[PDB]
Amino acid sequence: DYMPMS
Amino acid sequence: IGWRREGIKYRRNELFLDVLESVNLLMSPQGQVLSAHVSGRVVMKSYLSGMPECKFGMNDKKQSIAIDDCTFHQCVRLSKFDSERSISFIPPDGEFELMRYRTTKDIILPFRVIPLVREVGRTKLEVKVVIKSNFKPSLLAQKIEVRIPTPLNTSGVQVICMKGKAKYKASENAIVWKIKRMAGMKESQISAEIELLPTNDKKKWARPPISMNFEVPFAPSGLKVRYLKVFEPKLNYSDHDVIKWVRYIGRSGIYETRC
Repeated sequence: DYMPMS
Repeated sequence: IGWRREGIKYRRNELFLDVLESVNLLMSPQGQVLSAHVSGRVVMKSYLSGMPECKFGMNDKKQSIAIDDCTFHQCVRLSKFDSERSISFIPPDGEFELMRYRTTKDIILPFRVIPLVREVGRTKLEVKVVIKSNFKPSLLAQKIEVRIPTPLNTSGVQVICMKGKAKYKASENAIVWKIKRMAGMKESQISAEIELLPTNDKKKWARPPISMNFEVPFAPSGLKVRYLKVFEPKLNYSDHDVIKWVRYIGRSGIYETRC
């Protein structure tokens, strides 16, 4: 799943 | 530049990184790993205004994994990685493949298979097969299939499995066990009785391996994306303005545990 980039 | 046009305009400046890994494994009956490798591609879906130079960084040798050899899209300054470990490039618009790569060292094997086989005389087989998910438990493996090959003189197969569902596909002489989802650090098992026909005695059987297929939301190589910096120096947007997304899709390739 697409998680945002932190 | 031949692969990107000059006047691109997006109100919403977004990018999507897909790490796509096929993990591959052959295991002896005693649990020693006979061969193992990862093929991976990294694919970028980018909607960025103008002509931005991007620097892409991961954990090339928190953690640090060791990439063996790889090849890039033409758009990458080969020499910018040839002395700094910084992959740099102006991307094409839309979807494209940034790099393929291979990995053998320090792999993560999402599942361990523990076959157990017992010969109830010339007529029966008693068989148990345990799979263990060996990744973080907040994560769901999905599309799990455990293919257990059967002999040719098979005359029926009863099975029990508390999780999942299991057919005996006799056309293919195997037992397919299918599990929709499993979390990390869990054990599930299947039991089977395999009624047998008499067979030509000398013509005897060699247990072919148990193969698996599965999809897991992480890179089995251990690769983790660390930054996708976007600089565009003619335009009044910057890095904080880009909306960024990563996802990991590790699929099974050849994943055979030997009986």
